[PDB]
Amino acid sequence: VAENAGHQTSAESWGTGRAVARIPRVGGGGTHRSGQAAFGNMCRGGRMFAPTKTWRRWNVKVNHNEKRYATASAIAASAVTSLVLARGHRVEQVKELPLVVSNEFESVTKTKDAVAVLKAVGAHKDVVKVIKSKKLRAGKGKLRGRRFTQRRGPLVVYAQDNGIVKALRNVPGVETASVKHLGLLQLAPGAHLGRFIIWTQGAFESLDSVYGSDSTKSIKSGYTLPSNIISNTDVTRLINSAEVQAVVRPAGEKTQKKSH
Amino acid sequence: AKISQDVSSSRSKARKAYFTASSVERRVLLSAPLSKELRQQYNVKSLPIRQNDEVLVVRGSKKGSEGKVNSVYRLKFAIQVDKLQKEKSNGASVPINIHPSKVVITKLHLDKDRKALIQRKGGKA
Amino acid sequence: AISKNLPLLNNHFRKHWQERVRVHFDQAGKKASRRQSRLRKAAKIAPRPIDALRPVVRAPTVKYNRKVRAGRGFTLAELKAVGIAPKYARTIGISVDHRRQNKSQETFDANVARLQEYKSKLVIFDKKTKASEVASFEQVDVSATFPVEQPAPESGLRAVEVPEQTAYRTLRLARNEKKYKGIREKRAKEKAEAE
Amino acid sequence: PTRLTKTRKHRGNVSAGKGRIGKHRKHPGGRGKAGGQHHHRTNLDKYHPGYFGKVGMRYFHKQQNHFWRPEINLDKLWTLVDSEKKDEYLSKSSASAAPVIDTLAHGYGKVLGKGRLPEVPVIVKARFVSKLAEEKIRAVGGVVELVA
RNA sequence: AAACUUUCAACAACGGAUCUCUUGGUUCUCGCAUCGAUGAAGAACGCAGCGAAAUGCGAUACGUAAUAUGAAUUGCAGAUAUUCGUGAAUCAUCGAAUCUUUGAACGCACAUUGCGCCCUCUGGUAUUCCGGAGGGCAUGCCUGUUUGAGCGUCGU
RNA sequence: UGCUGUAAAGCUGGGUCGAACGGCCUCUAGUGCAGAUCUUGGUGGUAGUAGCAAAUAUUCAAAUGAGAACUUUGAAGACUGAAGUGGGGAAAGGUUCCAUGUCAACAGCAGUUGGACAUGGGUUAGUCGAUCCUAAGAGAUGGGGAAGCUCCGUUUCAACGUGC
RNA sequence: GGCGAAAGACUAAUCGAACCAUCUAGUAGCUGGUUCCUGCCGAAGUUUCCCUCAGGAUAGCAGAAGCUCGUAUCAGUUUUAU
RNA sequence: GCCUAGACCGAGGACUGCGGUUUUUACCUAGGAUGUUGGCAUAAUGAUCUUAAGUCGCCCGUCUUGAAACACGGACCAAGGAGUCUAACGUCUAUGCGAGUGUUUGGGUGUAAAACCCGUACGCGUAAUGAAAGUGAACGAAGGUGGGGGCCCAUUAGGGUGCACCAUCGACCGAUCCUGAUGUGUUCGGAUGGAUUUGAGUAAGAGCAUAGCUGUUGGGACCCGAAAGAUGGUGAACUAUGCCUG
RNA sequence: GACCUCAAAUCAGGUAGGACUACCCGCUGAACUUAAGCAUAUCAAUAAGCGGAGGAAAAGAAACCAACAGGGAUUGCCUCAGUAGCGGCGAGUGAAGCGGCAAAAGCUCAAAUUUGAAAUCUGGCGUCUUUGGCGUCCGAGUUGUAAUUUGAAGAAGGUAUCUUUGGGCCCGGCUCUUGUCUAUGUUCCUUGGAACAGGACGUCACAGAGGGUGAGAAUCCCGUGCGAUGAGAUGACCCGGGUCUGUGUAAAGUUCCUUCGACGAGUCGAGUUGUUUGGGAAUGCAGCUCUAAGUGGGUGGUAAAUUCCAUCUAAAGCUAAAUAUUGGCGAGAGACCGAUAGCGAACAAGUACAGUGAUGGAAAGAUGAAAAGAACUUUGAAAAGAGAGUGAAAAAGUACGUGAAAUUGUUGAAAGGGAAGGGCUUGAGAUCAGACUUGGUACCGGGCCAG
Ligand SMILES: CN[C@@H]1[C@@H](O)[C@@H](O[C@@H]2[C@@H](O)[C@H](O[C@H]3O[C@H]([C@@H](C)O)[C@@H](O)[C@H](O)[C@H]3N)[C@@H](N)C[C@H]2N)OC[C@]1(C)O
Ligand SMILES: CN[C@@H]1[C@@H](O)[C@@H](O[C@@H]2[C@@H](O)[C@H](O[C@H]3O[C@H]([C@@H](C)O)[C@@H](O)[C@H](O)[C@H]3N)[C@@H](N)C[C@H]2N)OC[C@]1(C)O
Ligand SMILES: CN[C@@H]1[C@@H](O)[C@@H](O[C@@H]2[C@@H](O)[C@H](O[C@H]3O[C@H]([C@@H](C)O)[C@@H](O)[C@H](O)[C@H]3N)[C@@H](N)C[C@H]2N)OC[C@]1(C)O
Ligand SMILES: CN[C@@H]1[C@@H](O)[C@@H](O[C@@H]2[C@@H](O)[C@H](O[C@H]3O[C@H]([C@@H](C)O)[C@@H](O)[C@H](O)[C@H]3N)[C@@H](N)C[C@H]2N)OC[C@]1(C)O
Ligand SMILES: CN[C@@H]1[C@@H](O)[C@@H](O[C@@H]2[C@@H](O)[C@H](O[C@H]3O[C@H]([C@@H](C)O)[C@@H](O)[C@H](O)[C@H]3N)[C@@H](N)C[C@H]2N)OC[C@]1(C)O
Ligand SMILES: CN[C@@H]1[C@@H](O)[C@@H](O[C@@H]2[C@@H](O)[C@H](O[C@H]3O[C@H]([C@@H](C)O)[C@@H](O)[C@H](O)[C@H]3N)[C@@H](N)C[C@H]2N)OC[C@]1(C)O
Ligand SMILES: [NH3+]CCC[NH2+]CCCC[NH2+]CCC[NH3+]
Repeated sequence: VAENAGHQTSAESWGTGRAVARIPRVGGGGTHRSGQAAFGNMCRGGRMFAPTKTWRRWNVKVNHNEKRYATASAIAASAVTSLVLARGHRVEQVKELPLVVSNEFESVTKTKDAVAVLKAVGAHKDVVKVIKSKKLRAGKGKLRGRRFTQRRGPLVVYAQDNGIVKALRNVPGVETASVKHLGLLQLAPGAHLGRFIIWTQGAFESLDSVYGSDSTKSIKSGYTLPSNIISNTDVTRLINSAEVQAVVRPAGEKTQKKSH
Repeated sequence: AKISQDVSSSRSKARKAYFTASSVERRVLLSAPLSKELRQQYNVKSLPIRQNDEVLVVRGSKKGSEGKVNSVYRLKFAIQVDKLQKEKSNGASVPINIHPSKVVITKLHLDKDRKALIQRKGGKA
Repeated sequence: AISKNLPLLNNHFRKHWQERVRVHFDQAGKKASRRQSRLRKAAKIAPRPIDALRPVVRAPTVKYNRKVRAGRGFTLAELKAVGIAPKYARTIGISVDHRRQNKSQETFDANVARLQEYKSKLVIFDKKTKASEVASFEQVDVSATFPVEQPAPESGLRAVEVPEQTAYRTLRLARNEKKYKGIREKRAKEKAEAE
Repeated sequence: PTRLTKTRKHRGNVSAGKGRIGKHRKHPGGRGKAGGQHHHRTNLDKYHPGYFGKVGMRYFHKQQNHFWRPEINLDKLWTLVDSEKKDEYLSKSSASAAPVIDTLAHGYGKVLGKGRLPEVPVIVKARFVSKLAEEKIRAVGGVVELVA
């Protein structure tokens, strides 16, 4: 708010003995404003309580290694069909994830051609989902340059941009990104894992150089992919395994019989 | 999506520029599409509406009415067609204001300036 | 106002500090604008480098002797060793410092070597030069092309030579000698002349 | 965020957690370190002994760079050897070819004597050394070389 | 029992909450350097076919010229105003002008529409008296010109 | 109109209405009112109540008008009683002046009347004033102070005529 | 500061020090208020110090988070002995 | 031991149990209610609203030992209305990396305040202690003793190994006191061995960074509230007093 | 008749003042407040007051920092560092050097005999190709105007003979302003007053930002995106080329040798007083007293004498950039506010109005797509009413979107002996609800209340 808002009066308290509250009041006469209360957060036309300041903290630091952890976790989630479906992407007609497309997609220049490629690779139903999702925003956000809302479409990741970026700008919901610069805001929108990702073959091949492997160092200086604290995540099979079942006791009833 | 930093997507700025537009700017703001016949004749898609043009109303309750423009009432952002009237209960009759984007031009009023404008736009006349 | 076990704080906010708050909301904007300024400045004078060649100097302060860094300009003696007049050196992208001196030999040799490398890579144009030759050169980044290099720490293998006196004792004796130097010479002076 | 604070939970309760009797007021007890010798002595003498008074001599225009002398112990000394050649140096060093460790070049001013060295000769270059540190280096057949 | 009072519902009031918007505000960023004696900022008073204000303008007064453009303006009226055109409307653009009485405000004065002086032209039988038109007369300081002052002082 | 929840609350039937809005996972805050002689706005009981009683005093008839205690005319009865309830001015106001029309608001009843409202009209100087003079006093100027805004000096330490 | 045949009178309904704006959201150990529900636990007005006595700090009493263990040795009680 | 009169309740939901009768892998009163009959479904049945009756029920909020108080605020209604943000911190928790850690001052790059990338320094940590000059952490499986979960050998009892943590006796580094060798710029040096002393130390590192609740200090600082104090201006149309002209 | 000093002129030509407020350079200068009192201290070298600028200002090429193996004009950021220090050593306060970065740029006088030539400059007049050139005459100026030099040097004499060359003009580029030009449905059905809604079939897309149009419009309009193509300015102080003069015994640059090498005074410095600073036997500033020197002078964070060492070179001057910016001008934005909010003001808002004055200072947004703003008849003095009419709607009538509550009228139901209201319980009156199931093929079977 303005630094002087609610403070552009010369009001003084009347004191006590005049049968009114001790809040400061506008002096003078001849106008309806005279004698009215001022300055107080409870007063009409006063200043608000604890006025908002610009030196509030707006940006937040995150450790760079932890941010990279999150990026890798988001990329790994994009290959799990259950997370991609629960994310809300219409990926039921794609045989396998990751969806990798030949590098000629990188050289597509016209929007019509790019949409044809999306239809051929079975990705256009998610685009149609974006088209039929457009709605006027609820509330006062529409007064502030945020008039419409729609779903997120697929993310298309390339290694060389020979016209693919411009061919795909106008398509509603579709986002493009270089494999060199992949970020969480595109990879897990709303903090929800499982973005529908279309890789060109070049980008899919560059992934191993970008993030490294057990036989390739990351181009990222001093960086290695994280390790899990568990190696076999299929706990039920570990429990129902010969090694474990050979030391346990017999199991009781699932529910105890009532005895009294 | 827009790219130029000289272009604003602000709603308030756009509305203020629209409602405070001068008469000269309102002339271009009040453009009407040509019919398919005149579009093939002149190779121009839209022109600013003019007084002695002839129009077909294609939207609203007066859709299908044809007439010659009597006045481009630029102050009211509307045109007035010759016999598209509304008769009051007292017998007097008033024109029906129609926005130019809701009609198609059927016949152009031509002079040197309209012809030069048509040639500028890549058209033929 | 003093209470439970807590560090005693020094928060200096008893003046009208809110009238003097600077929030760098323009950090990204100034980055982009400073970048555009560098771009235009380089395009104006291409293919001449933007940066003058700078010398290599030791850093002062026993905390920073081990380090070497870029200095302000080459000394008059260093340029004299290469045969370049001070007023001419400023027109061919070489920084000059009339204030720095050359007491030792090591830094002098390092900067003479830098000047010779730069002058060997230098190509001056004239009226006889055609635009085909000029267009054949790219705008070199002088700071990157002639970087400041730390002399390496001694590594590898070497024979072990053990003096009879320990290094600790050497340090102790040096300290003692310095500490009593003033009074031992005074005892000497007052004794030799009297005897 | 504000939705997690106890201010939200105190809504509807008269005193906002500040009590009816005590009645949270402006500055009961003073501001800052007020009364450290009078009514806050019972706090300062318990949790901050040594607070009041002067000890030692003044030093006008102290320059911290004069006293720069980071310490490295013997048990950490071999981290300064090139990691690619550490295993080779341990097996091959002798009185004729011993590794040289430039402690000053790595950012250290004095070598201290905590811990145990590998039984391998080493040439240690340092500005300063402790008495025990040099004895342990000389006991594994090495030497300390003073630099400046 | 009515009237009266009280409770509820329905409709009608009183009043302007709620909801929905918004040519406004607020904050951040980016770019730029341009007031005035060549009379500024500000003030007073006027100016339209029909206007009180706001907006604009200055007795050339909701404006003149120029350039661009190309058919309106509009609440009503209206041309000796216009349409294949030196041409409707246009603070669209703007480089030429006009710019009352003032204001740092400058002949003096100012709670006055008060009072001089100078030049050129002009009316009244006029170098003087009375009238009109146009053009001038502030202070501090600098450079220069001209006219001077002082036994301050040189020489003849 | 009902339903769910211990509850904060949530859902639904009917009526009104006219342009946006909600559930779920998260983020965020200028986030929940009965009180503060709280703030602003609105509205009651009191209550058709207190009251509309200083300055001697009004009446008959006619006209007008939809309408007359209150307007106009006539006839009376009165009063101010020249130290006026008469005739003018200074200060202050600023069109209140006059004619015509007009009654929503205002004239603490009324209103056909009005200093109200609307439309027009109206203020003529050689001789009456201002303008000029000086009064107590105010105040420029060579100047002397003061960091300076400015202060001081006017019989003013001055080569001071825009002379006759 | 004025002015006072003097009352602390008068200085624009303001006078034992005018009015106006700003410093200024001046400070208050003092008065008033302090906005949804349910669930569990649950006090103190006592010690020491303080220009301390309507206020603080300090200990006590209370909540929360737990952690190391799993019947070890504990008790606002008795008995025997002293 | 037996006979006999009433009331309230019916939780659970295949079997599994303990017993009993034994006539029998059957039956029971024995790990919680079933059988049968009538009426009704245009309805008795239940719930809410209004009202009558019976019984109980002082006005909320607040300060207080004590309020319905003859204590204070509150005529009524709507809308507004009070622990916030920031700098620097304590504890705890989550997360990343870990003897390190922190990209964001800056540079690179960009789909352009985003996202992505880069490194020198620096901060904090990795060493303490003393006013300071200065000195600076292994006798030993990083020690001995008593406990100690878990693990191991056994076989209940027993033996072994025992991290974290606890009690205790030592050892190492700095300060303090004493002793005082070989030697010397003969006044320095300080070997060595002692002392009911002392440190926010060592004795196989634990930290750095981001975020959250709570607590702390400075800020208008939960909201409203003085009597005052200061700086710069405006008034003698009222009134006080002098003067000038009526 | 000169000169010096001092005057005058409506003398020829100029210049200054005043405004604005965010940032900038100085002067002057509080108190509230904190210290739980209070006087030093703090607030604060802050507010208020005064003088002076610009697009930035200021600062700036060491009388510096240092004590190192040395750095090297100024400014800013990060760090140094809540540290050294200051402080009723209390409350509090508090820099600098180094290091990493942003930006980088360097220089000008005075002090010198041109002395074989005042070589310099304002003005008048004439003239031209006019931000000026040429000619000429006065004037200024020797009490010193040009060339030459600025300590990093440099000068005057020799040098190896080596290296370079100035300006006036024309077209370009770049830079700035500005004109013109641009894809694809308004196809069919349904709802509606209106299609911009839904459904069907499509199209463009380097354009699915935003706005308008009778409801949510990529495809109706303007735009958006992508480029294409003209015009006009401006730049000693940006460069790509031409061009005539190149008066090149002229200017300048380098190396070496010799002799030299001027370097700022009531200033430095000292004492004292006041103020200020982190600056502590005194950090800066200012007043007064004293008052220098020439390997001298300053500084080297504890006063003094003696001896060294280090490092600069004051008392004269100019200078872009990185830095600041609640003002001005032009733009783009937001997890901001949404008419008691947000600026005081979304409106004829610093308006109406108040005060002698300084000053103080509101309230107030929305009919409808379109006035289609209700012709006409009738009752009435009129305002109005009743019919009618317009409209999708008058449950939209310029008392106009929706239209809550307090409070009020009418209608209906009910209750009532000095308050009313509440809880519990049941009766009465009203309302609501359900199993004859989504029942099964006259029977089977089920729901509810009861014996
Ligand atoms: C930068 N703002 C501009 C705004 O000024 C305006 O620009 C007009 C532009 O629309 C006109 O151009 C328009 O009108 C012409 C013609 C009918 O005049 C048409 O031929 C043309 O297609 C159409 N774009 C152009 N002739 C002048 C600009 N100032 O229109 C909007 C805009 C393009 O954004
Ligand atoms: C020492 N210098 C003095 C200088 O001070 C001055 O003297 C004045 C003198 O002129 C004044 O006197 C002057 O000024 C006064 C005026 C002030 O009223 C006049 O009345 C008087 O006539 C006149 N002579 C005298 N009153 C004071 C001296 N210091 O003039 C004379 C002088 C010799 O030059
Ligand atoms: C084992 N007992 C020792 C006890 O003997 C003593 O040791 C001293 C030690 O203090 C002396 O050492 C002392 O003096 C020397 C200086 C002289 O060089 C200093 O360097 C050192 O810092 C200082 N502590 C040492 N020189 C002799 C030992 N016996 O130190 C304390 C102790 C640990 O208790
Ligand atoms: C010189 N005499 C010593 C005597 O002083 C003592 O030595 C102490 C020792 O006990 C202290 O040690 C004590 O305190 C340290 C703590 C401070 O870190 C603990 O770690 C340690 O367990 C504890 N015993 C040690 N800090 C200093 C020695 N002089 O030990 C006994 C003795 C040998 O007689
Ligand atoms: C396994 N070896 C251990 C070694 O690790 C170390 O152990 C310490 C132990 O001594 C410390 O304990 C020590 O210091 C603490 C302290 C609080 O003062 C005291 O209890 C006491 O002085 C002393 N026991 C303990 N706090 C941590 C262990 N790691 O101490 C030596 C040792 C006991 O030999
Ligand atoms: C006819 N009287 C005029 C009139 O212009 C009046 O307008 C109000 C108008 O503001 C109201 O309309 C209102 O609409 C919303 C909502 C609360 O209704 C308000 O928030 C908004 O302020 C206002 N525009 C409208 N409902 C009634 C008219 N008399 O406002 C001023 C006035 C003098 O009273
Ligand atoms: N801003 C405060 C202005 C007044 N100055 C007071 C502080 C001066 C410091 N004095 C400290 C003692 C002297 N060394």
